[PDB]
Amino acid sequence: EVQLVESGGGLVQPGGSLRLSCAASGFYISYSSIHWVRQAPGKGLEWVASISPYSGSTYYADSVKGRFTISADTSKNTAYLQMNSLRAEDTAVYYCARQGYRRRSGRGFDYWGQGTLVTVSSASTKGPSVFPLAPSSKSTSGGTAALGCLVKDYFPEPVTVSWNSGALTSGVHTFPAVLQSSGLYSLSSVVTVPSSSLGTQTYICNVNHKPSNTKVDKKVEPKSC
Amino acid sequence: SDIQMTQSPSSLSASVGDRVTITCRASQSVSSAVAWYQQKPGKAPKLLIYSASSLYSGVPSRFSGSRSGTDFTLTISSLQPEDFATYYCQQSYSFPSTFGQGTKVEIKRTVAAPSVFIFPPSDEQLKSGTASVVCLLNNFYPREAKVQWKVDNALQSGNSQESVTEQDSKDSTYSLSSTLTLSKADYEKHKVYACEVTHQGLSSPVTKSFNRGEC
RNA sequence: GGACGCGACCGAAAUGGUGAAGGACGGGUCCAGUGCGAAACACGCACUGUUGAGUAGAGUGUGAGCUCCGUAACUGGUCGCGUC
Ligand SMILES: OC[C@H]1O[C@@](CO)(O[C@H]2O[C@H](CO)[C@@H](O)[C@H](O)[C@H]2O)[C@@H](O)[C@@H]1O
Ligand SMILES: Cc1nc(Cc2cc(F)c(O)c(F)c2)c(O)n1C
Ligand SMILES: [K+]
Ligand SMILES: [Mg+2]
Repeated sequence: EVQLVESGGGLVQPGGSLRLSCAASGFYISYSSIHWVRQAPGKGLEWVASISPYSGSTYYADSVKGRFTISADTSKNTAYLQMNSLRAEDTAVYYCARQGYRRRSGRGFDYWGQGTLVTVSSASTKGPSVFPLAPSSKSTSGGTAALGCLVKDYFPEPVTVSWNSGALTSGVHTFPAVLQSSGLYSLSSVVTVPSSSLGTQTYICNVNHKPSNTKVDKKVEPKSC
Repeated sequence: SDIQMTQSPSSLSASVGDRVTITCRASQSVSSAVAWYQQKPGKAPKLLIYSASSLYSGVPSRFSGSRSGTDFTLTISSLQPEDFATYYCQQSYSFPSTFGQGTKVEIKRTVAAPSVFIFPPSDEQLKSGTASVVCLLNNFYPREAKVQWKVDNALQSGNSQESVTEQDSKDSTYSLSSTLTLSKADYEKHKVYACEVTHQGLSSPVTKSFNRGEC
């Protein structure tokens, strides 16, 4: 019954502003403390801000003090995080959390939203170039052959990858994106397949990058040699 | 002064059914205002324990917490498959709140050698001025692995990046990509591109290579 | 000896004024901690604490007691005097 949905995330340039929303359902925020907590990719949870019930008192981590303002609108049963003068290092998934009822959960945060990704960068939005990783003319490694797709130079996160429109799932490994020195992301998605069917089977990677209105389908074939 | 929560170990490999303990050490008194959370990849944290030792409603009793002064422990009495995840302590005694840096709990299994594959850059990419060469290490265990690049036998350094999957849901193996980036010009100056893989499961290090012109 | 009456001295419930005492005379208020109220602070309640707090009060009590100066009911004691 109890749920939190955060929204408003996206790409902003350093110095820019962004307002996040945390829409509650199944409870009324007025009876609870509400918190924002963030997690930069590959890093730990970092407490950002909170607002206390009844008094409206607000608290902030030093890292965001003076730039961020947390608020609560009871009419929309929604909390907000207003972020000004954003910096590269503010990049993270932003979660809002309910601090639970004292008698039942002490000061534990008992419910969390799914999170919303905030990207702060000077880099411009850009869809990926997709390149084949061709199955080798050679025989085998580990019993099979391997092929895939290189999804290079997109921004910002995320991109999704599937194979044969979701029909091919076994043996698929899609790697976590890596931020390149260019400040663009890149990743590969690979799959292992029988080596004997490389000519008569079709393998297509479906790459979707919503922020740039880019969706590409690349057929991956053995190279001409 | 801000309160520190020093968490250890930062990672741990265990078998299903094992008893594990994760510790967080506060740098000042936090009374008993310590909570523990579980986080799976791509998901929000979930509350397990509050006030140091109280089990959050609906959380299985194999999870327990204890306080010894300013040291706090989360114990899983007997790990089940779904318990593999990252765990975080949090002090909320005073503002600002502090989180421990986390403990990743991963599943042990038998050693598995990587299957190795190398991929030359496509012609399409080349005609755009950059060459990406990819080395794939597939379905191995444990995580620890060494991948180095050689071009015409010269050891590369600083021009490759690695990425690794989360432990696989079925076989508990890892897969890893290493990507060597070169300008088109540098790439065309050389012939032999090799990646060399060292791993506990291999009888001896494995080299996968191609010659630039030939495929 | 006794009783009644008058008066004086003493005592005295009660009352006005006075000036010292701080937590072992209290209450109030504040402060701290803990728990609770859908509640970390602010607000309210409960519990705990004076090796927590001014006897210049920082009180819409400086309230009770006392120190010290008066008024004083009397069912009080004593002495004198008048009378029986
Ligand atoms: O606000 C910084 C503060 O948060 C902690 C956790 O309480 O660290 C978090 O934020 C850091 C980013 O500055 C991350 O590097 C770290 O992984 C994350 O847990 C504290 O350690 C830090 O003082
Ligand atoms: C300074 C001040 N103290 C109090 C009361 C008080 C002080 C103590 F020290 C105690 O022990 C005690 F029981 C009561 C006030 O009302 N004010 C204004
Ligand atoms: K007093
Ligand atoms: Mg209070």
